[PDB]
Order: sequence, then C-alpha cells, then structure tokens
Amino acid sequence: ADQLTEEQIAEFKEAFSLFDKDGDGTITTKELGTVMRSLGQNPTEAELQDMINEVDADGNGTIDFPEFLTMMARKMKDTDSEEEIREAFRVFDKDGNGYISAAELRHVMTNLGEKLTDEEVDEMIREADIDGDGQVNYEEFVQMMTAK
Amino acid sequence: TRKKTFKEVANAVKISASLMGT
Repeated sequence: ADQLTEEQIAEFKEAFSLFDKDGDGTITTKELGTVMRSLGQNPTEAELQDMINEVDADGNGTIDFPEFLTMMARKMKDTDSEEEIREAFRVFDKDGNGYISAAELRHVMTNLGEKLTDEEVDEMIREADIDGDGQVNYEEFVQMMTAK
Repeated sequence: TRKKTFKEVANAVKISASLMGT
C-alpha cells in the first residue's frame, strides 16, 4: 500500500533527484513527464494530464516520488494480471518469435543504455536460461523475477 | 555478477506497458 519492491527504490530516488533542483521537496509537474522520460520511459501527455490531474488533487504544483510508482503499480496490477507478463515480451521480445534472443537483449540493452557483444550476452541469458539455448524464453525471464 | 544478470536489469525495466499507451 505504501511501498512495493526495490523497483520503487530504483527510480523513486532518481525521479526525485532527476528534477528536484529547485529544492521544492518533490519534482515539478510540467517536468514530471521528463523525469519519467529521462528514465527511458515514453508516456503520453494526455496521461501526463491524467496523472497531473490525479496528483494536483492537493494543489501543491509538485509530485511525490513514493506515491507515483504506486500509481504505476495500480496501472498494471488491476488492468490485466495475465498480460502483465506478456508485456515484458513487449519490453524485451524484439524478434516477436517468442524468444528474446541475445541480440535483442543486447538491442534491449542498447535501447535501455548498454551495448552487449556475442560472448558478453552468454551470461545475461544463462542467468535465466534453464536449457541454455541462448534465447531467453518466458519461464526463464519469469523465474528470475521470482528466483530471488 | 556471473550467474545473475536479468535479475539486475529487470528491476530497471520489468514493466513498460504499465505507463505506456498506444
């Protein structure tokens, strides 16, 4: 209700510090989209008006960080619990073949920020890979979301 | 890290369609 997983801890710190330069406690509204996009996220302006509409319910002109991911937790938790996983293929699965290959995770990484060669990927996959085909499936990419 | 790598990358990008609208 108040906190989720380290997922919040990973970006609620940056979504806070990426734009809290004014020293206004939390990050600005007109800039929240950018604190959101500076994270690699590509949201809508209309939803940016939907969230600014939801947060500006107090009238402070700023955006709390521990309570916004919670908004993201509810944007996925109640909508579809089945598609919530398959969307990760929307995240990593590039070749749309069902298997997020080592080039795609690399191409993921490149999109996300890192470049990863052929021999450096044979660790990102093996980490989730059960059979070791070199192309991460659902259950490998999935178990690693629970494995720990 | 050698045996754990997606576990680290997932925390950053585990969900995208949650805040995405197309």
